Amino acid sequence: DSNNIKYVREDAKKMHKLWAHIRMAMEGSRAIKDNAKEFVPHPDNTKATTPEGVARYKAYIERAVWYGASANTVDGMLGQIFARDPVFTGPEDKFDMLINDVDGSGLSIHQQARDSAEDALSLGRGGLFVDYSARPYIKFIAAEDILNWRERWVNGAKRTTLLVFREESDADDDGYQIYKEEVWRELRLVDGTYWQRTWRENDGQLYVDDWISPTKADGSQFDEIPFVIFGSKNNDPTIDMPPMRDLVELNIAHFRNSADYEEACFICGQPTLFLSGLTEHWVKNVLGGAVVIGSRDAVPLPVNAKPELLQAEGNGMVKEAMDQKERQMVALGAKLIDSDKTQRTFGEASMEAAAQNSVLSRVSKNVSDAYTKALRWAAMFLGLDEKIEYELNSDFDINKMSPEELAAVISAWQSNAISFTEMRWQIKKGGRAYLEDEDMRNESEQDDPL
Amino acid sequence: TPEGVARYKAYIERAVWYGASANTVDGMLGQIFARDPVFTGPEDKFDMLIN
Amino acid sequence: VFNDWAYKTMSEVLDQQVELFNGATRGAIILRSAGNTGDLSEAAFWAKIQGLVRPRDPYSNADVAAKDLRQLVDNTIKVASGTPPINIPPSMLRWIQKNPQEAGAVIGQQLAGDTMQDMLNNGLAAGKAAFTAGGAVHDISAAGTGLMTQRAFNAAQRIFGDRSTDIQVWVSHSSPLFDLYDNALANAEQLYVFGTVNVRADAFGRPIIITDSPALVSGAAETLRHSTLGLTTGAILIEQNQDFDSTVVDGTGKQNITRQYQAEWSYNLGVNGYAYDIATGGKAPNPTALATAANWDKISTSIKDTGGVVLVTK
Amino acid sequence: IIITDSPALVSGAAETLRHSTLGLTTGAILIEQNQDFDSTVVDGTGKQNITRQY
Repeated sequence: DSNNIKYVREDAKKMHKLWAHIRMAMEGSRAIKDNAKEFVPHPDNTKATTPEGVARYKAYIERAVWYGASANTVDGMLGQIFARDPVFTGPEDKFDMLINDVDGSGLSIHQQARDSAEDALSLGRGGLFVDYSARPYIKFIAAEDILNWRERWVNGAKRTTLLVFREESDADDDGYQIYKEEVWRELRLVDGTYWQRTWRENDGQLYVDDWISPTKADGSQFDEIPFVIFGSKNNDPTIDMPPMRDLVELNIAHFRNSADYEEACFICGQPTLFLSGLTEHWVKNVLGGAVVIGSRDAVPLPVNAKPELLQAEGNGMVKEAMDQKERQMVALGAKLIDSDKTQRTFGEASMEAAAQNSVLSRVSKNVSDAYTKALRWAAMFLGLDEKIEYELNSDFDINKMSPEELAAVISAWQSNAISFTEMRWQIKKGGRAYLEDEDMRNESEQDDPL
Repeated sequence: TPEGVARYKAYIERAVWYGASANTVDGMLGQIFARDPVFTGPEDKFDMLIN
Repeated sequence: VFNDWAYKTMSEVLDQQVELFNGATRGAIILRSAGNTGDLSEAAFWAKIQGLVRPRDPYSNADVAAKDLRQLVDNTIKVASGTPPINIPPSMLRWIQKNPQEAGAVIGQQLAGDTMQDMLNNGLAAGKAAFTAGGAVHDISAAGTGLMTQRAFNAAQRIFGDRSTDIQVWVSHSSPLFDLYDNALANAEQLYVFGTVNVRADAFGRPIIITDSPALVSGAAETLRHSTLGLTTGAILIEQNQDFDSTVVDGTGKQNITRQYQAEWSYNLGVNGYAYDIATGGKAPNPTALATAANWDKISTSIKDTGGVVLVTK
Repeated sequence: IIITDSPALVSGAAETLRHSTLGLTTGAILIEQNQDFDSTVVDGTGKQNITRQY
């Protein structure tokens, strides 16, 4: 009943290369230049084999410039998505244990949500896991740590029966050294019940825990595995296409064209004298293997001698191709990079804002749904209320909220069109209030003469 | 010729895929699925289908 | 009605059926996953005392025969498999045919298939060799054509004795199955009807599982012999140790940058009631070292406790 | 068993007619109709009556 652990599903095998390339792009210039062989082909292989060719390749790659717009693309998208903070719907006094320190490390649920959203926006995969300790912890499983899942149909229902993921840990001896523990977690769903097996894997050994089925506060065990996999497209175990693939490909093409451009700049950038129509007699008589080119000094030339200060000219077609790449990346990513030259008409951009925020809207909902489901499972563990919600900031392109908008929202609160908490969340999101609602209330019933 | 197929790979590996269709369907779906669809009718009875 | 494919699904993955593990063969072949240190893993259990019950004479007890108790030792040998370094070629099949770069994925698929195949084949070969060393083999090559539909299995039952119930599967090559099909399809003794000519079991409730492993076939032309060996509850144990490693390494010095893929893993073999003689064998045995008899000691006192029996048919 | 009186499965006559039967698997034989159908009707004059062809 326990077989073939530490086996990775072959769809993930097809996707590891893309994931690794995307992680390299996120790392920056150093990762790309470390593996320039994969991205930048050698211009001449016959020289490349020879030792005089490999040094040329190194010098070729060092001069190259990595744009690294993909990292900014991801950082900017995480920017508007997490403006202010996500809203939590439900009791707060009995849910502080998950909000303040979601995994027991003192790390707030907001920071783990930020990490998960960045992970699911860069390479479009991630996982959440909740397990009882007494307090449940909402774990976070990276895209590469999830490595096996199953989907069979029991009573005609899409069910995730098997799911295995890997976790890394360092055992603590009395020394100061660092060791690694590749603890795996086996999740199974037999006859509509949830069971899980852990593999101790003691430092220097491999040991396995016995079977056990976590149960809720009242009992009844479970009917679905408390592991949700969120992606750019949706929340299904199936692999989703990473949103950064095309931008990374464009960035790599721009990088290799930048390598070509920088080599050309190093070679032919400097102007060259090009003394033509010259004779060795004239050289050894007057020049003497040395030419003075300053303004104060002149040089003589024989009859029918033409000096041509020749150099590579600007607007090289390689640079034109690089400009095409920059424009093409601008066309794809919303705000990977900015442009001071261009001017945008206001109101026309509002039409296309919804389409430009398509990925942002999806990622937000996919993460919001995943975290809401994880919190509901945690409540089931603790026997709290089930009607709770953790909904991210689906509003993007945020900014200080206008005085006219301020009067509008105040008037809407005077009428019965916006709830008090909705108006508070509005005025907070607009950068006009910072205190919590209860503090504002308890100071509002105070009879200040002013 | 084998040098011909080597030339073809040199020609292809240098190419650039614009990928405008993926961004197109992304924007199209985004425009359609802004906010969320509205459900008409009882909800406490249909919650098992919505959830 | 499925013919249209995805890309590169046509890449051949395996031709021999290897779905012969755990519940597939009624628990005959156990494929667990547990780590174990060293090249050997042995477990010791008490031996069965031979002269426990003796005749006694109360009239004159006279002298008393001395007795003593021993401790048999089982075994589980560890084998190490691997993969030859695989070149990762540039896509040069591009006259008109296409050529991808998913070498890692293709190697992963083929490697999973062949890993399953290799453990299954090594387990079958070790089981056959061990049972032959234990004497639980019935050679049927001279009687008639060489294989009978059902009367041959009775010989194996007679070998295994009073515990005949403990056998509930018959791993076999495809040729013996087709011979059963042909003889059944020509019922010289009328016990089949057209609706029952496709029986897979052996008329004793034991299903016959079919695979074309080279371990169950040998020889050619008139020397061709097929082994159809039956199992017991968990007779052959295969324990993979979770030590898979793989690298991709480039090379410098040749006309092209030579890319490589190399993998390594290990697993453990154990046949019920049998111990691998490491002294006559070796620390890390070859697949042909496992198939060699006299390297397999018979630990269990009785053949019944030892799990399995081999039937040899041409 | 699919019955077909196709002349591709008889190949002979008298005492040397050799019927051939095929055991096929899923997607064994693939036929694609390339939808490049072209049909022309051409007519001629200069006779007592108009002549057409297809």
